[PDB]
Amino acid sequence: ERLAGKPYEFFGNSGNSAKTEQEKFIDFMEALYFSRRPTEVSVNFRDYKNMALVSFIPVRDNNTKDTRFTADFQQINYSTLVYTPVSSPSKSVSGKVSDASNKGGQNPESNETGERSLLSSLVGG
Amino acid sequence: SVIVYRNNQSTLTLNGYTFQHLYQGAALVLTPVNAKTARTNSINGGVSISGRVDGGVHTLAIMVQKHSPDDKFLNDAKNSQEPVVFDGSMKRAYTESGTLKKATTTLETGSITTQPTKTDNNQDPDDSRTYVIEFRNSVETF
Repeated sequence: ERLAGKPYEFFGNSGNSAKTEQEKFIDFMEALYFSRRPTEVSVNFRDYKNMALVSFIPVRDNNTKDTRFTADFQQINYSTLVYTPVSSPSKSVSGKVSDASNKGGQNPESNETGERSLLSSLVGG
Repeated sequence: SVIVYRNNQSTLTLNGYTFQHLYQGAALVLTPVNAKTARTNSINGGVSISGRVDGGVHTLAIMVQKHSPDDKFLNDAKNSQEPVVFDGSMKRAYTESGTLKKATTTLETGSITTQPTKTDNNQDPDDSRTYVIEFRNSVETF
């Protein structure tokens, strides 16, 4: 989440001398694609902040060892519906200024995956 | 090698009628029209070699005299109501290292494709007719 926008320095330079540069491009692209997290993409004059990889087509002609790739991204634009005085706080206060979050209901009396018995310290008390 | 021909232009036979009248110059020009084996290159590096089915189809270009019976024969073939099939051979007699020898080029299943370009010039006449037949398969041997 600290490196949310930019996946490259999260995945990192491959660092192994065996993998050529096309290795690095393919494995980074697959990591970004399977990551299913939006990335930031820079066209000249703009570094758009939340692009989601929509389509990545690498092609390898039989007359050039390079890889010709077309990648369509789509921005994930999302605004704030609710009153938030603080735009983007630190992690140290991000939960602190959070408004009262809501989770749905559930029937704890009808759970099995954790139906631990009553603690021996409680049956008496 | 040491190759001495005779009868400078090769003897051409079609439909049992041997061309006794050829123009001076490029009388017979047997051009193969398509490449023999087409090949393809793979990503990894191998190559796929494959013979063209057009590998044999040749065009024999014939320069006959402007009205000599060879021109009459080829013109009659041109003017036929249905395309006439030619099946002949170019035979050339020659000697190699002093030994007499013959080179045979059989031409199979041809028809007149490009008709002659008839020109009658005053300053410098060009009394030639160039009939181009396109044989399905031409095989040379010797």
